[PDB]
Amino acid sequence: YDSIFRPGLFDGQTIIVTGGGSGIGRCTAHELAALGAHVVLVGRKAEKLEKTAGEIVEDGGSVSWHACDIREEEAVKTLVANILAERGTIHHLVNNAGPSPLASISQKGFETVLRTNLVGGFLVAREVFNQSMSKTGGSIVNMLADMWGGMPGMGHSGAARSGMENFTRTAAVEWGHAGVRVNAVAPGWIATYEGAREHVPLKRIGSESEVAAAIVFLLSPGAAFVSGNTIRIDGAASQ
Amino acid sequence: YDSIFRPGLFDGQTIIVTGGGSGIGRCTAHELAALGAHVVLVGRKAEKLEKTAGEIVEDGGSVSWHACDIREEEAVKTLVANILAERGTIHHLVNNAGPSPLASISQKGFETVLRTNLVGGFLVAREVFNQSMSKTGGSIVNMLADMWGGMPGMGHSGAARSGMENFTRTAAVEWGHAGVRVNAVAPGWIATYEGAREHVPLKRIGSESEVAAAIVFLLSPGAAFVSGNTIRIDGAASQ
Amino acid sequence: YDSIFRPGLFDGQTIIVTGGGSGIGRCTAHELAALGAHVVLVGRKAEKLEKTAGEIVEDGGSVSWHACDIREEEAVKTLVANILAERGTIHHLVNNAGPSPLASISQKGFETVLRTNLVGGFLVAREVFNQSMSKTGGSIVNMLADMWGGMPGMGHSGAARSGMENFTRTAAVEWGHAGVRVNAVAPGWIATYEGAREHVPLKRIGSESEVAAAIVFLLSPGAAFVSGNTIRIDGAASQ
Amino acid sequence: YDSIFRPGLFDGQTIIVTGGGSGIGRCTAHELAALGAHVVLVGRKAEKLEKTAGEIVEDGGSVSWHACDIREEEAVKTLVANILAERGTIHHLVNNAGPSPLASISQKGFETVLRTNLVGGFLVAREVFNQSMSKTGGSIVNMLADMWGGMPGMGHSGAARSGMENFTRTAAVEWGHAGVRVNAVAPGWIATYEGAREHVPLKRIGSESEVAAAIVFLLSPGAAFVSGNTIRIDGAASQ
Repeated sequence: YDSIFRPGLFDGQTIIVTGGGSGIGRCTAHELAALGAHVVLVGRKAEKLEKTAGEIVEDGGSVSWHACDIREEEAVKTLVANILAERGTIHHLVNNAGPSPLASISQKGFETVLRTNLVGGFLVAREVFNQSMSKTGGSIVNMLADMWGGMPGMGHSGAARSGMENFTRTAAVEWGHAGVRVNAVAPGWIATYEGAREHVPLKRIGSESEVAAAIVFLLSPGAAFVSGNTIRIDGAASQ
Repeated sequence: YDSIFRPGLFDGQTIIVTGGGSGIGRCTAHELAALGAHVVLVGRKAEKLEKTAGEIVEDGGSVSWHACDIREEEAVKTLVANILAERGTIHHLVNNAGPSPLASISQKGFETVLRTNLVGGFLVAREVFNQSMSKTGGSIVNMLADMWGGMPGMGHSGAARSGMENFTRTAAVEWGHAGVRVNAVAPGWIATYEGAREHVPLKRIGSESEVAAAIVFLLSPGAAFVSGNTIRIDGAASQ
Repeated sequence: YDSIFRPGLFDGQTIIVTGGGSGIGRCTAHELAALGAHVVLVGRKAEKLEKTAGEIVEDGGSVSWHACDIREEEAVKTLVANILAERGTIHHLVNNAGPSPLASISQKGFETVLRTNLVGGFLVAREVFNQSMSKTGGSIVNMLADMWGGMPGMGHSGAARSGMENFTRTAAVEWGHAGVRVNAVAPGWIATYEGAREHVPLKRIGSESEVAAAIVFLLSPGAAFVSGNTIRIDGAASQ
Repeated sequence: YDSIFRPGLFDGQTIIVTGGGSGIGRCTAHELAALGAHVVLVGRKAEKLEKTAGEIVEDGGSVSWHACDIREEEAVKTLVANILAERGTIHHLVNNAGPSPLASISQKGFETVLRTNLVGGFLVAREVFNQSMSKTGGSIVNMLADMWGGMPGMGHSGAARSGMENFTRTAAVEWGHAGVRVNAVAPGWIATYEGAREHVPLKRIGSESEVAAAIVFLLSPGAAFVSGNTIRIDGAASQ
């Protein structure tokens, strides 16, 4: 990985990446493993966790994976316990896991998205805090989205990610005493930096690497006084 | 009611007030009925809907009430249908219906609050739009809360009301073509205007009347170009 | 004036309206005078202050006017003194007074707009507070603009009005102990409520009356616990 | 400098750092020079530009300095011209340059702070864009402050930095077509990462290094799709 960060920046650290088997989660896992982290991939599909862990191992990285539906509280409790039994500590967590007009969204559709894009990340963060981070300090990055003026055509995802942005701030306040930082990233339209439509002022679509580098920055010692903060990665499309 | 608004401002209009049997909902219902509206009180408890409808009738107002759990989609669909069969049109909707450290909030606790403080209001607004307002225009006001920097000690309510603030914006955008305005109010600490702790710059607690007047303003013709907007009623405590 | 507010709502009150001789200032002055206020029009041009005061007098209202460049501190100090000598108290203040790519804005152009759209309103508010409102309580409404995601094509006005929005919050905090509320209105594109382009979700341009009613609401007893708050009047165009 | 970024990340690049002779500007200049940048220090005092350039040269870095009052437009025009004659290109710009109750702030006091904390940075950015960056692309980082809910006790600085935050967004939109990113950092209370009061949830004061790393991140290829974005560095104190 052609990272902007110095080699070995995350040597020896255990970092959970939910949704780690695909997309931005997979890109971020790869960059963190290239920087020396032991990445713990979490996701619903064991098959793409396996394949992405396969890539990371071939590329010389250190990785483990767990198949888990993080939308279920008992599963998350056991997941975090199983990770701690294997690793001893969790240094960081990346909550990466997660279209219709409002008039067409059903109660079940709205609630499924809340569980996927808000409740799941809340449960992983709560258990990571309760079981480990409340004792050690650490940092958490939540995946959001460009919902700042609402999210037309995706109102249920906007409400969920707005909820997750609020949780980010609340947790930054409530958990700061334990040395725990909680931040977020809000990518815009993601497919010219590649370490791995025209209503964008920069006039291009972003890359997975362009989201991962912001996530990695927020986990790094350089972000040690950054908490409660969302980095938008949208080419200024939200402005 | 000693309202700041002119008599008869809402003559002949049907206005749904969820959570209408108590607190801010009851205060707002009273002011709207004093201004000539036919207020339709909706709530889980028939007993306090009955008693508040009793007060409004004695005070010379026009009112109906329906006991309904608005957290259930089929019930809401029938509720709105039953209101339209009785009234013909719904001119406005007030979504008024709705403590623990984050570490202690369970999945069921978090999800119950999302359903109460986000999903319920979404369902009433969606059905009011789908069954009537999409054809006539109208306005909707959602109850929020002071969650702007998160809501420590009430993280689940903050995430829910942040979600409801996002829905307010999304619905203002998606439904504006139908002549539908969607706005919100975010009260701070509510118990010197009474038409019916010291970290507040105004150095007092707010009143129910001080929230109702903002809700009524947003339903009025004076707010005809106000949409997607949240009025904070918190004595500047959020600043 | 066909106001949504009850007759006599501002009986006996002295209200300063800067920029009161034209546009939104003139509309707001007319509505406040129709509600019984003694409106004090302030502006650079005596001729349009005279003509608007003429209209208000013919329409049966109470009004005085002062020609003053509020961008000059000594003039403002004497202005407020002269108003207090005539009226005894100032109950409310409406700061209403106030295109180029950024690359073309000169230092003098940028600074002229800061003085017009930020410094002037700061000086009037400061003197109104220092000379009277700090002793009596009262409320202030500042005119802003739709600058929430910046103000492309009008970057100097956006920076000025963002500065004025910040002042609104700071003053709400610093002056709340004196019973002084400080709020703002941010109109969007202003030319269906008329008490006196298609990237708008409501699909129309706003009216002067649709801004004035929000200003009047913020001065009213109904807004007694509203401070530090900006009402956007933009048809949801900012969302 | 013990930077989190890989050696040579800014090899061969010319980066202007206003206010570069002291504080956060000096810390950021040192980190960028340690990463291979040619840092151009700009400030009012030649003596502390000289001394900080002395440190950077001793530490093995590449640096030039110009004494300039950036609050004056003609001086800035010549400054940028002189830098381009020496360097050929400007790859990045760090606008780092920049207490009283509102009631006590005079027109001259308010205006001096606007010129220092808003106009100066606008002029440097405008000329850097007009003379060079509009042709090459590049990125700009503006120093702000924690003014999100106003800035009590520092109302003039809050209005100025809110104005500068607005300019950041406007410039990100207007200049994005040229490949120019414009971002900001908003430090909170700055004096546990040191690469070079108790109302903070993290329960400590931040360091200069903890601001510089965020600035450096925003200039880096990792931030290539980040524009119009402010990183708060305040230990979650603003939440």
